[PDB]
Amino acid sequence: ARYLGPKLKLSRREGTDLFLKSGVRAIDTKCKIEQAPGQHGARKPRLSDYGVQLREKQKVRRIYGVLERQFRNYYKEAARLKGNTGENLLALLEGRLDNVVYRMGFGATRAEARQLVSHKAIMVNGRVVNIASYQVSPNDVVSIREKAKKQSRVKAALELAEQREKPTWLEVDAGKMEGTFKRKPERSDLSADINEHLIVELYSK
Amino acid sequence: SMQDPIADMLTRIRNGQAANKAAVTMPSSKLKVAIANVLKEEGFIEDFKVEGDTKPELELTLKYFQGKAVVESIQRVSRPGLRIYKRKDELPKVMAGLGIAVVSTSKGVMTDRAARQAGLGGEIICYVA
Amino acid sequence: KIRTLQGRVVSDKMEKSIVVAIERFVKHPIYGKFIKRTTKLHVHDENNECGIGDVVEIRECRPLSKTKSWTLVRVVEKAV
Amino acid sequence: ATVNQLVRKPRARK
Amino acid sequence: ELQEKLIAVNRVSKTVKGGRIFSFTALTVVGDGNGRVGFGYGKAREVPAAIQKAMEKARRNMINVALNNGTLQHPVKGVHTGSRVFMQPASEGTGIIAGGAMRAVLEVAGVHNVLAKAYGSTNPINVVRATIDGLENMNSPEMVAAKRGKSVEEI
Amino acid sequence: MVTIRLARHGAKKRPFYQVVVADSRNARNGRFIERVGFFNPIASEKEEGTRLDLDRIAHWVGQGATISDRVAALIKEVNKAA
RNA sequence: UACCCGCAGAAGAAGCACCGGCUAACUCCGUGCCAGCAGCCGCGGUAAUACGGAGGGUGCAAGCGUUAAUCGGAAUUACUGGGCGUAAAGCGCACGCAGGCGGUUUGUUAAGUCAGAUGUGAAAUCCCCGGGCUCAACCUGGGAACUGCAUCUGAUACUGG
RNA sequence: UUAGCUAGUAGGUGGGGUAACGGCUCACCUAGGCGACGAUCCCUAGCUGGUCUGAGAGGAUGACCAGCCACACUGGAACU
Ligand SMILES: [Mg+2]
Ligand SMILES: [Mg+2]
Ligand SMILES: [Mg+2]
Ligand SMILES: [Mg+2]
Ligand SMILES: [Mg+2]
Ligand SMILES: [Mg+2]
Ligand SMILES: [Mg+2]
Ligand SMILES: [Mg+2]
Ligand SMILES: [Mg+2]
Ligand SMILES: [Mg+2]
Ligand SMILES: [Mg+2]
Ligand SMILES: [Mg+2]
Ligand SMILES: [Mg+2]
Ligand SMILES: [Mg+2]
Ligand SMILES: [Mg+2]
Ligand SMILES: [Mg+2]
Ligand SMILES: [Mg+2]
Ligand SMILES: [Mg+2]
Ligand SMILES: [Mg+2]
Ligand SMILES: [Mg+2]
Repeated sequence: ARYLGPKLKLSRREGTDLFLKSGVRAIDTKCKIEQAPGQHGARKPRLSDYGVQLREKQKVRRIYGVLERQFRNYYKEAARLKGNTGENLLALLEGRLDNVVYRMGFGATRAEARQLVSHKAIMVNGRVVNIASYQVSPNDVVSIREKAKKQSRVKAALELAEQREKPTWLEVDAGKMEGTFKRKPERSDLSADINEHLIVELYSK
Repeated sequence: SMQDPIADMLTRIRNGQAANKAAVTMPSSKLKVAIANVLKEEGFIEDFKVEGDTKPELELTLKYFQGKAVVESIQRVSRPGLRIYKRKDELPKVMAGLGIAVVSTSKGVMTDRAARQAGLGGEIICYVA
Repeated sequence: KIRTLQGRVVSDKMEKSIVVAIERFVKHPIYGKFIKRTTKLHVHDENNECGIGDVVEIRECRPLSKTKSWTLVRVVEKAV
Repeated sequence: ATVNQLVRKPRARK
Repeated sequence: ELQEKLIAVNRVSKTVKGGRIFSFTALTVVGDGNGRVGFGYGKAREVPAAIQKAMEKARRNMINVALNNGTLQHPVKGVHTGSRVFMQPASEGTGIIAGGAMRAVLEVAGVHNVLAKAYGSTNPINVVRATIDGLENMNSPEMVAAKRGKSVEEI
Repeated sequence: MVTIRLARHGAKKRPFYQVVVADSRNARNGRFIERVGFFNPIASEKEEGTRLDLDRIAHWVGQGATISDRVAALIKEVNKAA
């Protein structure tokens, strides 16, 4: 229920940084970032009105690794919840358990942060949840269990995300190897260039 | 024939408003006074006068903006062929609350905005759009 | 106080019994037009005082026969 | 078009 | 500053003594995203010459309309040859839902939250004519208060 | 006859019981009369999961409703805990 | 039994469909209106991204395609919300019962309608806020809803008597 | 492209009958009864809470859950 293809090949198809690696090596020093994968990658393709709903959907789904059967269920919950659909869409995307581990910096990549959730390392309020798709409630505290503190995947990841900026609503503690999910984020707190209305209109037909 | 004189009343208003007529006359009745007096109190028309007792003749003064139709369109809703009735919470709005809906209840003829404080329902007469 | 219907008599040939028709206004479930619906009941007429076309008042009783379930109260207007 | 016409016979669904 | 978008290109022809001579018809709209839409139309031999002539007429024939924070004041009917247009403003955050013809008109005005549905003919050149004419007869709560004459809650 | 019994609802391997009043001729999930309460046997027993109402119980016991032995265990402990 | 401890090593665990337009994705070769393809449009007799194959890609996922069925799209039986001069459609015309409808003023009735209240509309399902099974599906607490029907008390502008 | 249907049929009296009212049954008396607001005839079908579809109004349907009715090789009958 995952994607086992090449990581940056998806960014060669899209042309947007998706935080698929750590950040030590530059994005342009591994591949031509504005070349599509294949025979006619340097040729400019035409983009119809059906594309901008589809290419925006593929950009977001490859970040979180959410398949079509589960992302449609996310649209079923965002429609049922009150308020903005796109703001309720971001609450389900950011409230994923594998995203909370990634934005604190316990994992270097989103694929590594999913394995730390899966292979019995994350405590949620003292309880271990081994699935990456848990909706994280506010005012909870997450931590690393006592057996997983000595692993080198935690030691190498607490310095790379320290170089990058941190989210506002999270409280990262590296000495105790724990974290806190305080509140729900907003639209302006996340990535402004992502247009959530392009994805809703595709599921609106 | 003249079986719906309110529809005949709305016919004479919509014609003279569009054809730049200054004032119109029509045969009066008790129900036509109780509708035109509301439209005078809602800024759609200017004045109404009665003439004659053996032949009651109602008069209406038209209203313009710079020579433009104030009453752009009006729609007869209920009719003798099909009666329309609503409750105190099923009263429809015209242009999402911009236009008014003339509803006659037991407390006289009023609008849907005036029926909220009255809390009644009844017969929809016309959509004053 | 008790359940009470009113209507008119359309048939009075049989003894100790009359046929009273009941009309009612029904909003149509699809179109909404108020339509007269005829309900034909069989009413016990004691002493056979009801004629044709009489506006009459009836009430509910036990079944006295195969078809009768209604009885007489009083005549509102007779032989106009 | 008339509502009173559809009282006698409704719209015939094919 | 202006936001432009091509709608459709349809190759038409003209019959002569020597045979058939083709040409191109293109429908474009422009806008500022703040309630001003100007639509154009062009007729030329070549496709980039065809869309340019539609853009040259698009600077003029540009109208004004009263927006209410990026959506319509009230639902208003649109009528044309065969394009029954029925629009309706929606709540905050619904997004633009419409056909491909109406989406070019609604995006260049800055309109976000509207219901939209077209009945009858599906010709894209006839849908947009009722759409532009459906906005200019759509009126504002301020201008009907200039008719009615009261500074009360209806404003 | 008029009796007080349980009705097993819930998914497989998750027992749960509805406290209703029904007739002996009906099934376990059959035609009841009224709902009285509920019972959770897989409850954590630190929170909600058992709540009845003695007012509706005493209305039917005085009329002659029989009580099953499993239902009467809740009656014998609703006075011990409250 | 769920669950939990401990062990070994990425070792035991990804495919199918599509790629002219609709509709996401392009080249090459073979074939020669033949073979085939195809839901629609229609592709192929010497340059076929449409046939067959290869390279490459796309959409999905322990599922993937196809067929059949129902509604939606279809305002294409149009109450909401369609037409009838010439696109399908105004009987060749007239009289007229039943049915539908009805000027204007006042009084009465309160039938229709409207207001309020009571009883009822089994539970489950759906919706709202929760809780719980590590999560989700699922289960479940209360509320809402079930626009219904019956009766009583009111108001009388409109409709009916 | 089903317009007339119906003699225990419609009503009354009395007797009989069932746990209960009743042409439920019998003798007699009356000639009514039903019906263009679809009687009657033919064909199809368990129904409903609901489910699915749809912005809604509507549309299709009644598997699993629940309520009721009917049936237990075919037909008929009564006992307990
Ligand atoms: Mg022009
Ligand atoms: Mg058409
Ligand atoms: Mg099983
Ligand atoms: Mg394409
Ligand atoms: Mg093939
Ligand atoms: Mg060739
Ligand atoms: Mg799966
Ligand atoms: Mg089929
Ligand atoms: Mg339809
Ligand atoms: Mg048509
Ligand atoms: Mg013709
Ligand atoms: Mg003629
Ligand atoms: Mg229920
Ligand atoms: Mg309940
Ligand atoms: Mg429930
Ligand atoms: Mg949870
Ligand atoms: Mg009157
Ligand atoms: Mg007898
Ligand atoms: Mg059968
Ligand atoms: Mg059953």
